[PDB]
Amino acid sequence: VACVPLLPPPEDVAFLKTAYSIYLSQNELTDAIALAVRLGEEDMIRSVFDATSDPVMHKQLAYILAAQKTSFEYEGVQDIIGNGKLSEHFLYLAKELNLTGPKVPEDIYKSHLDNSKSVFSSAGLDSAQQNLASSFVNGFLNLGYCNDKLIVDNDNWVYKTKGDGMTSAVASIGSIYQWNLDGLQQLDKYLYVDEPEVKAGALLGIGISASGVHDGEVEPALLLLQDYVTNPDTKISSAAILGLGIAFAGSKNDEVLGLLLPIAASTDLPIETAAMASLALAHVFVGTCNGDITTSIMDNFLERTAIELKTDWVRFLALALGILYMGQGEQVDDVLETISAIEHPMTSAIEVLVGSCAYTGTGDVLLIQDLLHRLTLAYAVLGIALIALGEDIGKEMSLRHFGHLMHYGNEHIRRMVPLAMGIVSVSDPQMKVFDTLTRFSHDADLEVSMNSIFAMGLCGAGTNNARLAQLLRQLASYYSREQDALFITRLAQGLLHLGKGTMTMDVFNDAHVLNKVTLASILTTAVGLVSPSFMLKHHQLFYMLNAGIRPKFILALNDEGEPIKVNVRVGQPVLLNHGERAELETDEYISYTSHIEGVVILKKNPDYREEE
Amino acid sequence: FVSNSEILKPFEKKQEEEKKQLEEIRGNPLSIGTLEEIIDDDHAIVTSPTMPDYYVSILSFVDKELLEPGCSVLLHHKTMSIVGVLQDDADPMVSVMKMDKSPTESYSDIGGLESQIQEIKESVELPLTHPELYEEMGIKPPKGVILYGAPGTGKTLLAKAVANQTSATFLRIVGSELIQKYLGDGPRLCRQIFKVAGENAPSIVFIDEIDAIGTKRYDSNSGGEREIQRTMLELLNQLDGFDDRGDVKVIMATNKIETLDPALIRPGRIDRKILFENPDLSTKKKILGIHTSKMNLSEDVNLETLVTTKDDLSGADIQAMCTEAGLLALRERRMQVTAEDFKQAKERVMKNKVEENLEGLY
Amino acid sequence: APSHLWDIMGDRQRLGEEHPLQVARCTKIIKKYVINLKQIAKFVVGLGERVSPTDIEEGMRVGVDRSKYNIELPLPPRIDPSVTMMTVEEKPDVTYSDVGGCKDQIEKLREVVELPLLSPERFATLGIDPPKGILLYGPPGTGKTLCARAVANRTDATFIRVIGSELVQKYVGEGARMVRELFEMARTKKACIIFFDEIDAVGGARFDDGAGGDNEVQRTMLELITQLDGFDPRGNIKVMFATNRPNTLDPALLRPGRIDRKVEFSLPDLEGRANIFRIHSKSMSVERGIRWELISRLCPNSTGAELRSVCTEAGMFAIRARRKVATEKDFLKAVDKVISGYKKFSSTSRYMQYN
Repeated sequence: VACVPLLPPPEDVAFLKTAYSIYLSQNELTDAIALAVRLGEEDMIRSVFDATSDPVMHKQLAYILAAQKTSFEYEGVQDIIGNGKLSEHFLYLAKELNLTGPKVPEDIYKSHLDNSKSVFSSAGLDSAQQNLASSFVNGFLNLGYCNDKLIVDNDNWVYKTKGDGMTSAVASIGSIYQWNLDGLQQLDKYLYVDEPEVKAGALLGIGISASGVHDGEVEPALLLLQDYVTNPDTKISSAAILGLGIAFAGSKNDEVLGLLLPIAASTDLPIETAAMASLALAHVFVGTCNGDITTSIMDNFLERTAIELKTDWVRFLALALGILYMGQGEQVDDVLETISAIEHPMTSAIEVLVGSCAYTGTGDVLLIQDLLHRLTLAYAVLGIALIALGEDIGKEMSLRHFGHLMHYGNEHIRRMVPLAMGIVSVSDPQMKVFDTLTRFSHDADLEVSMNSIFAMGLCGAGTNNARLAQLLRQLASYYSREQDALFITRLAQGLLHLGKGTMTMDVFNDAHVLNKVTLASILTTAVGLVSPSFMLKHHQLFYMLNAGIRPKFILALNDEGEPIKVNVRVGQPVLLNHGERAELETDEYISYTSHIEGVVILKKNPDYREEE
Repeated sequence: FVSNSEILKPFEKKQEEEKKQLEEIRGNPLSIGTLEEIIDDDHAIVTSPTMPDYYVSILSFVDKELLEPGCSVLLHHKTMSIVGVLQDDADPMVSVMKMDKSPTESYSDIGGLESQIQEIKESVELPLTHPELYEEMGIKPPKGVILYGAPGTGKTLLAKAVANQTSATFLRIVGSELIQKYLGDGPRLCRQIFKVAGENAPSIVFIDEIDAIGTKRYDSNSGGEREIQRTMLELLNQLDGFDDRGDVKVIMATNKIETLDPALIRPGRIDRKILFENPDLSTKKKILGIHTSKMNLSEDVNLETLVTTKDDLSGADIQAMCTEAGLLALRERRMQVTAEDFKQAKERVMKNKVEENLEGLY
Repeated sequence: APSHLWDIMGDRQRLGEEHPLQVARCTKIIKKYVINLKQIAKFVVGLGERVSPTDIEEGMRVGVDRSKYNIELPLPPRIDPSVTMMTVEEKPDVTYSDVGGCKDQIEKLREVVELPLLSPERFATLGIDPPKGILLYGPPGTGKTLCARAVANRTDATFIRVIGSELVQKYVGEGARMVRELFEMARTKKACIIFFDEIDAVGGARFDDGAGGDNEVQRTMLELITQLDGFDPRGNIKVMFATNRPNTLDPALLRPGRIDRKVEFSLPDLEGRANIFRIHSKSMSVERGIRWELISRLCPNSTGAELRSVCTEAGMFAIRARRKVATEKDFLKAVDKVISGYKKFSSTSRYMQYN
């Protein structure tokens, strides 16, 4: 554990894959811990449940299993098998289906933030032009805190908005009710009223509130929502793809797969409203194994079936392939056929980085050398960000590489640098990227400036000012201009109040592996966010951040894992309980199997009786 | 195609034309000078090291905000025009002497002070690395800490490990270099140290081994009785003469802070008093295990025996016994150091300088 | 960026020879102008084309041409001062209301300084003379400079910061030049403020015997007194003397003719120390229902530096003692910490007064 991962300046984690041969029929209680984490092969993760006959020890393995996702996510572990089973090597109960994932604890966590509430800027304002401004602010500001004053009493900030503004207005209501037992009944007010514009925001608000729970808590409520994917209505079909696509993350279904193929193939703007449909297959099916999902997109890429015309959507299909081949092994050849078919400026760097999940690692010799030949384009910075995490050699070079690449015609490369750096910006503050944003703030078009304010907010998302004092000077150039400009200037300010001012951006887990579902939201906003750029699609693209936000909680459990208050080392309010708010806290106490930080089950030696 | 021809082509062409216009400005007839004062008429007087007088206008690429008195600007030989602002010519040549970027230190060698280590971390490491702590609660972070205690406790190593976590420049000051006697010159050197820390704002100010002149204790550089007033009060005039909310944090350290001027302490800037003590026997195994990690020990050598023998010793005394015992076996060319070398090292290093009180039992 | 907005004019004010003048100082005026070069060379010239006969004055830098010497443009006098050019600041930090409590120290300074500057016609009715100088010494740690900066904010003019160690230079006799550099800008820039910091390092009477090399310190004040009150009573701006050692100063320095209003800071009482915690209660975190009058009563008479340390240290207990905000229990722990714990040095407490 303390030797294999890092001997040299670089890192090679692939050495644990060869151990599966000699540990095949044996493994060990300790050996199965290292195999289930890190790479986390499907055969390796199921081995720790076979070597351990204790159903109580299988609980702690399930709490980290929900955080790992990847290998075991969709049907066959969760849902059907997760309902219950009687056998030696399975032992999956109903408590592991809920308490482990963000299902039951997120409701208790929601009530804890009620007493921690701070001064809020929430207001209904007057005109629908500025109601969209407060809609984006109230979305991330009240997240985790239930506010019934604005949602119920004053509808001026909701009902007055129409079109795409009405869809984004209800999205703020879903974020306020997010992390609740049932988020569908809270939106029943605007669920069905009169027009499809009012009915559109309901599917987007429920999808945001259902983020983290694919199958529902006590009922398969999200299973019945799969029929709303295909609708002849205009506004509803737009929010059903992106809204439910976030809620359907982690569920592999041929019904959802079959309905999204003709939507992205034809790409009918006034009716089907296909925007994220290309990325909907990437965000829902991430971490799964599908060999036919890349073939269907490949045929639509070259042939351009149905009414597909514009080449911008053609490149969006090739960029949507990036998440599709992750964890697919040798199936990455379907993407290589699309690069040689239609030449795009962003596809020159794709063929180099397809080996990230193909070789089960990155940072190789040929992978780095081929990126220098392509740069001397926009996609080449994805693999570099993964190298900077485990290797400091390419991390220092990434500072000079990311600086010169932020100047390009399209905004694709422009949004990728601050997003990847903004996630690690809390751990390693870097002002070199913020200095380049000066020219990126004012360049030519005001639409670039509109997308610039939202891009700067993603860097310090969850933290108000503090280390952003250097970046705050770039934000001071935008305060107020007109009614429509209020939504432009509040893009960064709305993200500073995320989680009532204090949040942590974590794309990985305590198992020393990154979550592919969280990584899927990174490329989703990079390929997306077309509305602030040219060819405005839908204003709902600003709410995609909730798909990648990981809930912050630590469970305090007894020897049996029951939701009872246990007195142990406190976290980040002063009493640690089930669903209590804490983050970045280690554990020196002994546990059952696969000791991890955060959520853990603690035991006491038979010599004494204690809760520690 | 269309955008690249109207952007990249005129950009590379314009940059080549700007360099051609520099032949009449930055060309071979080029000289330097020292800026004196600036006037609202776009004119200034600059004196070169040859002591001429040049009164001219101001050229492009530079405004008056970057032009400060005492700096070195760029002049011309014929037209004698002021080109632009420049840094110190040849630089002050101060790079790494008392200052560095990220020194290498850990918490293992300073172990045993953990009771007093949490005091300097929360008052220095926490507000600098995590500024949101005092901003969200509105509290004011401590603007300095004072260090007092017996030597050998890792006084310098205490703030050395904190500098690596803050990832900022760590300044130091020698007590004897400010009191140097040329003529006066005591307060003049003090201003140049804090002036550099204001431009880049490292937000870290530390002073190691404050001495000055308590009584004499110098030969070449004395300063007399007037140096005590102009030196010790100059460090006070830095905090008392300027109000800096969140940036400059002044940390003072020496062997004895009691004999210092109570005004030099400057209460209200330093709200934390940290006392130094020798590490106990529980923390000596962490320091001893590091130096003996690469050492070859015999079968009769026990690490718990050397720790028990040590009584009232500093951190440097742990590695001293390993150095003395290592040289005894090195002269005899032995691989594993015998237990006799460890026994002779712990007994000798114990009593060397002062064996007896020389009078009575005390 | 403005590359071409300048060189367009480069064919007139640059190619031609006008500006490259040799800076020099004029000595005697015959109305023939005797001017001494910086190279130590003397000559005589007349007026210029645009030069007025009343512009050239005695003891003023006058730029002359290098080839054929002639007067072209006059230059501001005293180009030698350098360090004093950095003593001018703008927009200070401490405001007028930052001083804890309202006491006699605030009301007496605003009438002798802020009042004649803001309302010059108020004292003109009675035809009196406003005090030129003031006196602020007191014990240290009381925020003496905090009250001095409160006046510079209301004035909104030039503030001259003078350090006591700045008067003593690295050359013998240069200290006399540094004094004239301070009063020369008083005539150039009207209605400004000069402030001395720790004059004890200079101001004082050391008599004669016992040193032999310390006579350079006493020669600075004798020039400072001459530049203040000389044969000609020349003065405009107010003068502020501040130091922490009033007893070691010149016994003549405390006499009238320079300092008129004498205000000595005193230890705040229970009513004075109460407002210190109230002005700090708006900051940090204060629990609702806590009475700061009981906290200030447990604290004995001390300097204001330890008073602000109570509210600062009170926020430090919440991290170690596992507290959300600052409670009353953490306030009592600060009494045993900021006061009882620091009772070993780290304070004056009637230490430095006379000896």
